[PDB]
Parts: sequence; structure tokens; C-alpha cells
Amino acid sequence: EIVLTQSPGTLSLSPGERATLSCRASQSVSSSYLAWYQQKPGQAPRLLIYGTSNRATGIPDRFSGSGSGTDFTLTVSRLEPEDFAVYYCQQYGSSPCSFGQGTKLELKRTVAAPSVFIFPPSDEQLKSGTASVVCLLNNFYPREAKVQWKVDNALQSGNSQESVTEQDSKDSTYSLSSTLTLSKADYEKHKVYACEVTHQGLSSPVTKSFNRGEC
Amino acid sequence: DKGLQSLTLDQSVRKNEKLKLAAQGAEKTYGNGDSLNTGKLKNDKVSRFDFIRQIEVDGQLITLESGEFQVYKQSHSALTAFQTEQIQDSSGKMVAKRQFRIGDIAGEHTSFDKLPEGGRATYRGTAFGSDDAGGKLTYTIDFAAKQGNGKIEHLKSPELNVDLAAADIKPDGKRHAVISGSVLYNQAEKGSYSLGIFGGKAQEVAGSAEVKTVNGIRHIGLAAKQL
Amino acid sequence: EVQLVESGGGLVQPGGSLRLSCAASGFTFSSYAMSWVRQAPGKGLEWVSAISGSGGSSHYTDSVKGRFTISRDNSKNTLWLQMNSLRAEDTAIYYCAKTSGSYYYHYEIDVWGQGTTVTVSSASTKGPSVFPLAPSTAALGCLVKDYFPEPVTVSGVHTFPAVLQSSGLYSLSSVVTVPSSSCNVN
Ligand SMILES: [Cl-]
Ligand SMILES: [Cl-]
Repeated sequence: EIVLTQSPGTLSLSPGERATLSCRASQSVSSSYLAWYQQKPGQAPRLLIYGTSNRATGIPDRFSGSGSGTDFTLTVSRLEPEDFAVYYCQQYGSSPCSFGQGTKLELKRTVAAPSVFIFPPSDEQLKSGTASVVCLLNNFYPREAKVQWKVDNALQSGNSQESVTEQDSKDSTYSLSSTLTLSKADYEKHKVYACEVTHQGLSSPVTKSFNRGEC
Repeated sequence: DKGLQSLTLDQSVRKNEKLKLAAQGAEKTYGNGDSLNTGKLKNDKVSRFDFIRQIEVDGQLITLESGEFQVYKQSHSALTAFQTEQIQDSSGKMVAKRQFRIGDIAGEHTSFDKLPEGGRATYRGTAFGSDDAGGKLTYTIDFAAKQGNGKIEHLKSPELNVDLAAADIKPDGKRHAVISGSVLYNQAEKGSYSLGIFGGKAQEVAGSAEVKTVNGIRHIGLAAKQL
Repeated sequence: EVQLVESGGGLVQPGGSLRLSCAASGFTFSSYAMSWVRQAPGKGLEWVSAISGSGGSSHYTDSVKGRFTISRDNSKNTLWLQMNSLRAEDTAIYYCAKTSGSYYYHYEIDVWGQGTTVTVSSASTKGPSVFPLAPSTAALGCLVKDYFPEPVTVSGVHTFPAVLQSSGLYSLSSVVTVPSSSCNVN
């Protein structure tokens, strides 16, 4: 029931930099019984290093491992784009076997501003008795962004859900949806709908709005 | 609950080695000289455990061997055996390799000087080798002559169903009755066998055979009892 | 080649039961301990259970001790996980895993399967009502709302992960930028 604590939780680094991933055990673990796994999104994990320092069949020399006692380290001397993924340390020398919580290696790039868009509800949905209002933030880096909903200039709370894409395979940008969910009644009793987006790529917050029934 | 109640592990785990056995949700650790509780195991059958062997090197526990551990228990004798599945490469690295060997042979050894001075005993029991616990050992001791002979039948590998040639009961350095002799297959020397005699009344024999085969030397655990 | 193919996952309700299967190929099955490892949506890897190469020893995370039963068939190159009394938290992708040796621990997972998804909930298969997200250099999309269990298909383009709505149904949008003067879903 050893606990493995990986630090940092997220690590943002440029290709060609050196990466140091850390795994800290709640008690000593033998070097013979510590491994590292790599997992890319929508893929199963893959064995990377076994026995603290042994590369597995098909793993480049770029990847190296070291450690002993309660402290282990994975090193990617020069990061290829293919290496940006989640890494997991696992101890298998005591029962139950345990995995740390993972370290996500993010591909750092130059700031890109969100192209903000807003979508009113369709009329079919104003029939099921609910209205969904969508605010899209498209192709933006870094992932850090705030989206505020306002209905007739009243700041909304608890009625919106966000979903963010994985870092793109080409641009290394993120895309985010914010979905306001309100009753068809509340939708038909209010005129201005607005999503305000704050992003490092923007000198001031961007607002997109529509007026219900107009346009 | 039944005897043989306890086997000293000596051959099966060497000094400073660590032997772990697993069966179902149980796991037990043993060092040289420690006792295996055979009391709860089924008499006249092969009991099965998974095992791993470990040692400390340069301050870290490493693996030396993993696989299956077998125990054949009689009332006054038992023997252990190992089916390896992985073994140290030569380099701090395991490699797949399947080999079979006899571990400890133990029990209430019969004294040579207290053997039956006359009569004929017929022992019936089991011969077991790699992936095959189904063999049948018959052995006969003529205490008048202090000779024994026998044979192995019904192992899946036909080159293992050998004859255990007539051989003498001698005392070893502990004054225990043992038999060392030759193995024959189709009238040809094809290795050797060893048996100790066990029980105050010579009720049992237990030992092993080493049989020459085209695939190399093959080991067979042997145990039998009188009615 | 060394391949591990999971099957048997799907949707059940709380208290229900699923029998995971994993078809092994490309190695000497009986020589290797095998394990199940799971991954709850958006979380880390959690070790579930393991069984020795011979099938004679087994162990489980206490979470599933009593509820789950691992087993194998060394004659048919098959690993099983019997999941009885399933619960909400058992929802996850379950990976079959081959370790590098016979003992149920002390060996690393050297091969992973593709994963079989398990969902435990009361929600019933429903279907996707696909709304337009029409344009006002532009942007246009579809709102795939209130749909069965995961997943849904949608064919520059950004298909968003699904969000579990306070209802229990999933919802996502697929958006596509396209020139200003210019939804293959399910
Ligand atoms: Cl409010
Ligand atoms: Cl045990």
C-alpha cells in the first residue's frame, strides 16, 4: 500500500529541453521494482523504464531513469514532440502494486489568442423545453482562460459547463466550449446573451453577444 | 492435521536467500532452515505453490528465480521440487528458462541398523517431473538381501518410464538407510536414482532419478509407500 | 505478435455483473503473471488484480476484494475478470496487462491491451439529438446533446470531450472553422 507521489503534476517545457520527472515513495522501494509508463491520450499506457534504469524494447536512449530509496527520476535529455504525454511511475515490489497520480508533459509554444464565437439555441431545442447557449474559444495557447456568462448583464453562476480539447497534434493549441443551460422560459424572458473571454493573448477581455430574435 | 507435519527447507532456500511461496490469497516467506508446514497439505499428492527467490546485492533486493514450487507429502517423508519459469540471465536481468529440479527430500529417516532384517516390501507411489505429476513408481525392497529395484511408468514422456536397477541399501554418514543405483531404459544405462527409506518400519521410500534424454538430463521426484 | 485483446465490457446498472475476457497471443501464456488495471475517466491508473502464471495465487486491491474474481485458462490463452456487484466507482477503462514473469508481483507490466470500457449507472441507452451551431474566418458546429453511453462519432475541426450533465446523460459539441464567404455524427 505504498503511496507514490509524482511532482510536478503538470510540467510545461519546449521541445529540445531537458525534462526531469520525479516519483517519491512513502517508504523505500527497491530499484528492481520501480517502472515508468507513458500514456498518450486515447491510447493505452506503454512500458518505458523497468527496474529503475532499464529501457524497454523500443524506447529511445533519450529516456533514462535513476533513483533509490524513496526518490526516483525519469529524464528525457532532449524532448521530441512525441514525448509530450502523461508519465506514471509504478512500484511492484510490494502488494498492493501502486501507481503514482501521473505527470502530464505539456508542449510549450508562443501565446495564441482565442477566436471567440457565440451560438444561440436552435428552435428545435426551444421545443424540448430547454435552451443551450454555446461559447466557443478556438485554437488558443496557453490552456488558461476564463469564460463568464451574462444574461441582460447579470453574471451567471452554476448554470454553465466547460469542455477543453487535448493539445492539438499540429498547432499545440487548445479549444474550449462553455455551455450555458437555461429553461426555455428563462431564455424567452431575457434579451442580451453574452460570453466574456479573458486570455493572455488578449490585451482586454473579448465579449461576444447576441440579442434573442434579432439577426 | 496429518503427518509429515513439517519439512526443513535447506536445499530449497540457501543462506541469505529469501523464498516466498504463494497459494490462493496466502503468501509466506522462508529462509534457510525455516519449517514448511506440510501438515495441512493432501497426503499422496503434489501440492502446488508459486514461488519467487530473492537476495540482497549491493544493498538492494533483487530476483534470482520465479516459477512453481511442488511438495509431495507422505506420512513419514516428503519432497520439494522447483519448476523455474524465469532465472537471472547469467547482469541484473531475468530471462525465460524452464527447468525442473528436486529440492529437499526429508522425513523420519529409517535407521540402517534398525531396518527389517528379513522379508520383502513392495512400495507404490508417484513419479513426477516437469509438467507431469501422473507417473507411477513401483519399488521392491528385499530386506534379506538389502537390495531394492523398481520402476517408473505412465509419465507422458516415454523416455522417462525407466527401470530402477537393483542396488544396495547402504548407510550414509548419518546412519540412515539409502539406496543409490542405476537407471535403465530398454537395457541401456540412462542415468541414476537415489532413494532414502523412511518411517520406523521402512514404510516409505522417497528420492529422485536423473534420466539421460535427447533433450538433456531430466529430473524425476520419487515417493512411494507400503500398504 | 504479443497481443492482448479485451472483450466483455459494457453498460450495467449498480449491483450488476460483467465478465471481462482478455485473449492472449504471441507468447507462452502460462509463463507470465497477468493483471487487470483500470482507469476511471480523467484519472490515473489503478491496479485492480493479478494472478500468477500457473493460476495458483491471486491478489486484489481491497476495493474489489470479495466482489471481483480473476482467473485464467492456460489451455486457451485466456484471462478473465468476473465483476459481481458492480458499483458507480468501478466505471472505467479496464486494461489487460502481461507482466514480465510468473510471480503475481515483482514483475513490471511489459504489454498492455487496448482497454474495454465498463460503465455502471441507471441511465438508459438514448440517442443523439444533433442541433446546429450556425455562423453569425467564421465558425459553425453541432450540439450532440442527451446521448446513450459514450462514445459518439462526428466527421480546423475540434470535437469536444463529452460532459456528464447533472441529469446523467452526456453532451458534446463538434465545431469546425470554415471560410467566412464559403456534422457527420450519429
Ligand atoms: Cl446567480
Ligand atoms: Cl503460501
